[PDB]
Amino acid sequence: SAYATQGFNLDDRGRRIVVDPVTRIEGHMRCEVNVDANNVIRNAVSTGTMWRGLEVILKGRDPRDAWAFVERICGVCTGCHALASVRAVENALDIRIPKNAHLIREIMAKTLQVHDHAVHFYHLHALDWVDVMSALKADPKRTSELQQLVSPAHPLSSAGYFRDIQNRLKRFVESGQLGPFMNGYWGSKAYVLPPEANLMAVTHYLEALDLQKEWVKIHTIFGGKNPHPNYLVGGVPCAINLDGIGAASAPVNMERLSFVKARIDEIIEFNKNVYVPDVLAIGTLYKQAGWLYGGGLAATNVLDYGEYPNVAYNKSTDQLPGGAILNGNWDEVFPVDPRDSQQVQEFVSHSWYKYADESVGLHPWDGVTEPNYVLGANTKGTRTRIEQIDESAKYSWIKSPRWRGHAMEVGPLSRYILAYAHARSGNKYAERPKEQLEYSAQMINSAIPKALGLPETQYTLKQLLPSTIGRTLARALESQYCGEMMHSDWHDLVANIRAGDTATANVDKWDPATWPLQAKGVGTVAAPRGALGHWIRIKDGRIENYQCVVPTTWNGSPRDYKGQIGAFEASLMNTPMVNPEQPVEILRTLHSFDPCLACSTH
Amino acid sequence: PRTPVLWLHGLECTCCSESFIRSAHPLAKDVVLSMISLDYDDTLMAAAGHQAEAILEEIMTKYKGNYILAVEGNPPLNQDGMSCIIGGRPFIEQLKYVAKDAKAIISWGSCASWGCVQAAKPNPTQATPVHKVITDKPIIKVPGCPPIAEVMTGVITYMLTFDRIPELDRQGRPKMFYSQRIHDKCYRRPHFDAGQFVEEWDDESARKGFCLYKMGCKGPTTYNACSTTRWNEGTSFPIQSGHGCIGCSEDGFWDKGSFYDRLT
Ligand code: SF4
Ligand code: F3S
Ligand SMILES: [Cl-]
Ligand SMILES: [Mg+2]
Repeated sequence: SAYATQGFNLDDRGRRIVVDPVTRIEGHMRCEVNVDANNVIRNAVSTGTMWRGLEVILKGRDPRDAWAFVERICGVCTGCHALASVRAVENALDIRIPKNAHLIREIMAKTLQVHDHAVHFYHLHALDWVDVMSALKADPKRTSELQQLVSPAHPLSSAGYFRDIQNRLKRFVESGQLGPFMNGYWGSKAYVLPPEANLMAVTHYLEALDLQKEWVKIHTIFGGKNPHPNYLVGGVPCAINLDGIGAASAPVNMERLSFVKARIDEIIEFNKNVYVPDVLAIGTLYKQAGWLYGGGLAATNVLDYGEYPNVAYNKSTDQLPGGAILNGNWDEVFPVDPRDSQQVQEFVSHSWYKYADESVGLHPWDGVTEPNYVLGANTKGTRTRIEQIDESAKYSWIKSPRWRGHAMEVGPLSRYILAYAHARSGNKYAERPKEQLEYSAQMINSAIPKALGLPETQYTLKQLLPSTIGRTLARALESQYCGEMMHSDWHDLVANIRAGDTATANVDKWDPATWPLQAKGVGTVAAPRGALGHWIRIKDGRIENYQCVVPTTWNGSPRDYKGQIGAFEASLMNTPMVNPEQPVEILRTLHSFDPCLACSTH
Repeated sequence: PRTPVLWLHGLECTCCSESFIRSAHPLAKDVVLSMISLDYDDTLMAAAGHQAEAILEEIMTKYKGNYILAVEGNPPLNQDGMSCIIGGRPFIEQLKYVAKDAKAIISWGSCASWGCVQAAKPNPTQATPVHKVITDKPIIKVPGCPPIAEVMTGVITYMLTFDRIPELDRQGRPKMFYSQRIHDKCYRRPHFDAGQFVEEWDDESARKGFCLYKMGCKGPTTYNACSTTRWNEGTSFPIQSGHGCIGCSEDGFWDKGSFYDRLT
């Protein structure tokens, strides 16, 4: 029955709608909602529909091997788990890595951010905003004009170019084999873009598909392959020899570093000329249509661990500074400590796991992962044929992380809200995100409307950011910021090498005979989807416990012991649907979190 | 008319799908627009829920015995199969259903081929490779975690050009890509032959690109195209970038001891 939590009035008495599978995500998710008499969502249920049990598999294994196992939690956010793992082991064993290894890890991390973000937006998210059939109606000349207004610097802008793209799309559709566009929701009134905007976006979808494979060659240089580049406890395996004897056979030489810089420069151009401008334009047009739904928990509670210190090992210099905000008070950021047993905790009250006591949340050093697949008495269907899931009981493979018992949103949006709050409090390391946000607000409120002959609006960042539009915007801005940062990292790397420091690995504690017999460690990462942590316990040279709390675990979590809802469920609340059995709005908002379900469950 | 592909996903990390889109020759864009009809694929498809599931029925009916079933990931047998749920039912039920009328089945990656990470000890979900569940259909194994992009598109291209399955080895892998061990053509082979080895990370030997055998390289027992075709349009491969092969295309590579323990 109906209950109130976190200012949301949940009501499960309306029409039940099931979306299974949720597509254009990584992995497997089921979503159920109830809508009221006016087609407004009044209840939402997030069900992670996969589990593999990496935490169980890791037990007894060598901590030096762990990164490779947990890297395979996910091939989309590929490498971020490997980074968390090596950090966790290095923390447990007091291993200080060389400067070059730190910088190479940072470059790899920022490369993932850009690749993951841009591919998400174009290949997973765009079809929630862009009607590909409408693109067929566009005028090539007016599309060219729009392109020139949206991003003057982008060279692919001629009428003939758009006409050629449009013609290929026509032939494809006219074949009667629509492939990825088959059975789509085209023509729904939920789509608001003009044909020219649709054609411009579809064109960029194809452009991004061709370009994304170039960006990852940065991973390939430093880590051998993408997906799943190699990492190393104690540093990086990609030994440096710039031009010395054997340099041609070395993992990193000067020619290979120059190659990396070329890829970085291309990324800078793509973010500034294609990705950010498209999101600003699409965001402006949906703002103009009044589609500001999907704020959920972003309006109150956001969290990130903080990442990318200007000065290595000095957290006060984080360039994406973290912490926790509660109750929408952007004037106070609480510090977040992944070591504090009273802070990050996971409940399983509504998850398919068991604890000795499920009324409490476990900090991950004390985490437990024992499967318990069982359905509530109010389930419609059977154990192997679920028709309507019972959210009053256990309903997901995703655990329920909370911070000091609070339900939080994580991700690029959370990081951008935190960065804004820090910058306002006088944190200079967060100046770039603040600048990006204020520029974006001006573009969305004023500059783009004026350019398109639309009325100007006066949304504050406080009003604009906590929305599905805002969440999508933050991801694009973060991509741009990450490209800028690794551009700087590259210079720092080459400078350090040229100064005579070529070291890439600390091997002092490679041999297990040098380890403490018992140890615990934590590694955190600002992963593309938010706050990632790995918590390890080592005993007698083996993994005693290994617990992962992953960004989509936070966002996609089911209800906790107190019945509080997580970010996905909150974001869907109070959203009108044009047609309850076409999940356009559900997909648009869920996709704005960039759900990675393999990550969420591991 | 382009050959339909129904691309299912079981328990997986989605690395194979990501590798597929890295292909430069041919471009994944050209594969999708001009070579196959990718009619179902959770990663990219516009339709969700009932609309997505309806596609399966439609394509199976109209293209009976003419679509390719591609499988990424694998089915779990524990938890009543509900450690992987699609449309409220066990993934294994979807897999069996779509398999029945497939012209051919491609097992993408080590997950579908052998089990990969989720099947490593103690395999809490009883994740099981495709060929152990579907036993009456021709299956091509394309192992690796993930396989090389050009290997994936190379298999598709062969199948579409010739309307035949490529020549397979005894393990069901295409010989055109998996006939050689990494060690056969590895550019560090002259160092191996001269007993020139890395002994500790970032030692002088590592900076000279010496052989990684003593650091655990499993190249000598691993069949893949990594040394020759290499990765991401021939940019590098694990060994060139300084880490030994971990044996990721071989059955049960996770449980063959530490990646850093040398072959005996
Ligand atoms: S690095 Fe590995 S594959 Fe290459 S020669 Fe040495 S042992 Fe063989
Ligand atoms: S780890 Fe895998 S990617 Fe190739 S080099 Fe070895 S088979
Ligand atoms: Cl395997
Ligand atoms: Mg976990």
